[PDB]
Amino acid sequence: RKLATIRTAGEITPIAGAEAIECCHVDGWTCVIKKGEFKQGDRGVYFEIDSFIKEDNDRYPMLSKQVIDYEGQRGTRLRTARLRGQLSQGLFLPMDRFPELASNQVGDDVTEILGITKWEPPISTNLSGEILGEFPTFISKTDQERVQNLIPQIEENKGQKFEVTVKLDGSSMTVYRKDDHIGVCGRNWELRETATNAQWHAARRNKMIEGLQFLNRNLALQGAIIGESIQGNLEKLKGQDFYLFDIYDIDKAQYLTPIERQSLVKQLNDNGFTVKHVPILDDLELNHTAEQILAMADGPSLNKNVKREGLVFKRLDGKFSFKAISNAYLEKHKD
Ligand SMILES: Nc1ncnc2c1ncn2[C@@H]1O[C@H](COP(=O)(O)OP(=O)(O)OP(=O)(O)O)[C@@H](O)[C@H]1O
Ligand SMILES: [Mn+2]
Repeated sequence: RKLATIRTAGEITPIAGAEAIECCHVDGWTCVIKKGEFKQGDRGVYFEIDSFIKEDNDRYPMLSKQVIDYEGQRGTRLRTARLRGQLSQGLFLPMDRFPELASNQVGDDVTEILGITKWEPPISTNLSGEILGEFPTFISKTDQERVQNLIPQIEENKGQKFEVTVKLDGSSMTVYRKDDHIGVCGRNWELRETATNAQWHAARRNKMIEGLQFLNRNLALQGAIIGESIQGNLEKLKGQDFYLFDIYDIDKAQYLTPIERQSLVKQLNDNGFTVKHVPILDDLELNHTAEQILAMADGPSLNKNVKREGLVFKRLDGKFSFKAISNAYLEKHKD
């Protein structure tokens, strides 16, 4: 994930309350900047929310009063914030503050060169087992790009049609089969079945192991586990359950399209395998800007009386996929 990249200043607009600052559009994001830091069309380094930036008075003095400890080192975590009434996200700095990047090009990922890293909520301790092996290379990891970083693609996909589903807030979990072996994995490892492992227990109680055996194909069930003991259980659940959102065809190396997934989950439940699916909302004919898509992010969740974290969109061909995280949710939750 490109936590710090080189980007272009979009349109700049005043903020009436405090004229020492102004509102700057970096592609889909809005920043508060110092007035006269950028004119539109200038390049700079933009750090995304969740960046953790080590303490530097020369380079990041504007971060000096939100310094925290994190996993041993001292630095600043970027979150959604409301600065003098203006909702602002990330940090945009001009290039004359980065001499060692003087001849980098727009679009470059300078995460590693600046030592940026990602602040992460601590381990949910009921969800970490013993590791049989790494995540299998013949399976794609579950990762969604943010719509604020895709404005060119949204204009390209004008006219395309997308499946819209609720984005649950839980940890990712993969159950798969390759020919005589059925494995359970979290985000980055394949785990051994214990009387401990939350993922194995989710897999066994909805029987997706015999289900995958039954279906007799090299498929990867990918879902979020959510519920008790998981990210504050904002969905008011009893227990923990598996909610699917993608199926990776291992042999063809590509995800199932929505209707294929939809009919395969149907096939699974028909034969008595209790695989739940992330909530599907009605499909979308993309004719939108990033702002309008974000504007759909707020709304009812799996529990219809709680505000969802956001939405994810899947182009029906199955090859284009992005999320749009609710900013109201991000503001009503700082961790
Ligand atoms: N409806 C959904 N469709 C796809 N993924 C979903 C859905 N609901 C929840 N998820 C979760 O979304 C996550 C994948 O998105 P993402 O790549 O943003 O996660 P991340 O790598 O943990 O976060 P980030 O990279 O943005 O810091 C997975 O952890 C998966 O469990
Ligand atoms: Mn990711």
